[PDB]
Amino acid sequence: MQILLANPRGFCAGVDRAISIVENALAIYGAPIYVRHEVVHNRYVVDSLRERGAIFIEQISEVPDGAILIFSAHGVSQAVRNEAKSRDLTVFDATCPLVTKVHMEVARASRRGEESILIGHAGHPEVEGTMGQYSNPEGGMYLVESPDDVWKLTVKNEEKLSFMTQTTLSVDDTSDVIDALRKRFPKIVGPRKDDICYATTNRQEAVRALAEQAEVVLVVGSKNSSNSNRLAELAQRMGKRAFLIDDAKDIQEEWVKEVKCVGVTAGASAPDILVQNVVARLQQLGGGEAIPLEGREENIVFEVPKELR
Amino acid sequence: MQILLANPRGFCAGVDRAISIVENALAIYGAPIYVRHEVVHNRYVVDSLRERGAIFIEQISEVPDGAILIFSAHGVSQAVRNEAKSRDLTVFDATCPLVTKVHMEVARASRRGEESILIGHAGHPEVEGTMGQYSNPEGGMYLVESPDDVWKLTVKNEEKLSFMTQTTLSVDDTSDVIDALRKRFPKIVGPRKDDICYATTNRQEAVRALAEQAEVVLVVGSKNSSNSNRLAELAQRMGKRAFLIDDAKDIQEEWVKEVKCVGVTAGASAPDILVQNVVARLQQLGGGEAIPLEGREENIVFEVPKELR
Ligand code: F3S
Ligand code: F3S
Repeated sequence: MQILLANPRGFCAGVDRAISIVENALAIYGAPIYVRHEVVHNRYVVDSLRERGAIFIEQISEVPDGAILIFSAHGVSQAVRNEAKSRDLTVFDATCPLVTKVHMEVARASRRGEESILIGHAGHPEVEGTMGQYSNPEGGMYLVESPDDVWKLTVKNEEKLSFMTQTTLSVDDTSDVIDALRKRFPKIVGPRKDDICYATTNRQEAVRALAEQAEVVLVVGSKNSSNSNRLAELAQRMGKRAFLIDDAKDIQEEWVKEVKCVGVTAGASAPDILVQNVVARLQQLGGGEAIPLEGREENIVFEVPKELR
Repeated sequence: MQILLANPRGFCAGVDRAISIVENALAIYGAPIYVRHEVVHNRYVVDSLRERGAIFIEQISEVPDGAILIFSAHGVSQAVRNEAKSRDLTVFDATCPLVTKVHMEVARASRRGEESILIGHAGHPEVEGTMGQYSNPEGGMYLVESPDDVWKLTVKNEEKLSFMTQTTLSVDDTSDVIDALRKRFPKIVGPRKDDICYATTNRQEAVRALAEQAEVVLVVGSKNSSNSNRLAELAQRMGKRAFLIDDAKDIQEEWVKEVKCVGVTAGASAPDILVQNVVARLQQLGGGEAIPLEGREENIVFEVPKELR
């Protein structure tokens, strides 16, 4: 059984920075260090940080004065940001720069009183944070998830409208939504394409190439990871059997029994160590040496704040 | 006399990467190493590298077969790139990712036979490289440097038009040019704002703050450094005497004689040691301890290609 590895895969620049922010805060100031929401959507990472003394909370009000607080890589609303600022707390923002970029544009539109449309999935923390950047009553901030939502959307002034997107969406599906947006609102303004980050675009591209060769595709990632779900979804839609798994232990023998080529990849929040064990498990199940596919090189890095190096 | 230091200033991610690419190539392959155009626009860096075995050329026909060639941070045209590919040469690309991003958009428009307009300064290597990404006779690639250029430009089909910009332009002036573009071509499409990179935006914002306090501003950077010139220009427009200098030796006493507050900054391609020597000279001229102004903390880093680690 041939084992193929997608490339690129795993850690993106934002996740690497976010994790290091928590680790370094712990190393430099010791436990406890409070984090609002899972720093990244990966069970393994969250469990490890918790075992090292990190305390994940849901509301800032749960954090004691004088403590250290970290915002997750997914970003937060202005209300959350302002609340933390007024509190007697030391705050370290692990929001990925690529999300902050979108935030700024939403705040800009809110400032001008012009309506904005966000393409994203309801309930996701990034969507919560991004829409949480808009607060001008005269304008408006709407969420659409599909062409259907666009078809049924109504706004105040279609002449002054702009759109933004979540960073981890399906490249293919988002294209459909944007097409509907421009057909419905010809004067809508946005970026040259969308706000899907380089990591999401690259990983979907890599899984596309993987799926072309593999019968089965294993995606290392947690259930609450948007980008990870998109990778498994892409493989499945290409006609291959795909499984989202947190670790090698989730692998069932029947999944790969008699399979000649199995592909493995990882969402932006899954550590390489997890992939290594997946490979090891597949090997004790008949797999040979893992073969890395050729892929787009990524060279972006986001440094942790100077105070935490 | 008080000495203030702008923040941020100096090295950007693209310059640091480009220099490292040349240094690593020299270490790995030894001298000589050819580089198309000054790797970055800084005399100090270029002189040193040249002494280390790097040979800077403008045309590929200047490079011998079997040699190693590296494209500068500013980027190159598709014509130059293909001429390099056809020739017997080992090629490495130090083009800054933020320039490549613009290239890809120009290439897209070219393939579609749709016209594009570049906002930039004629003759600059980046402009030649970016415009050199367009090669479709049906469409068009036009360069505009000011609103006046816009007011006199005519295109084949303004219904299918887009724009791009040089990465090192004056933020203020570019705004004026874009305002003109949209007024003359209401259907023109572009990025949300422009293609001016984070480093240029940040250094201009930083010099703006510096100039509000300093009577005289010294900008460390070479004469051919586009972004460096923009920094001195901004200060001058604010009514402050500003000088673009390569090193401490260029400082004339009359410039700071009897001046109570002198500010110092540096273009994106100027090494920090140059700034340190400038401060040393100002202290000899009566200046006290250098005081860094508070500023936007930059965290972007671009890694060198794996083949040059
Ligand atoms: S927006 Fe940021 S943290 Fe990762 S998947 Fe994309 S880089
Ligand atoms: S485009 Fe690239 S090399 Fe420096 S000034 Fe801007 S980052």
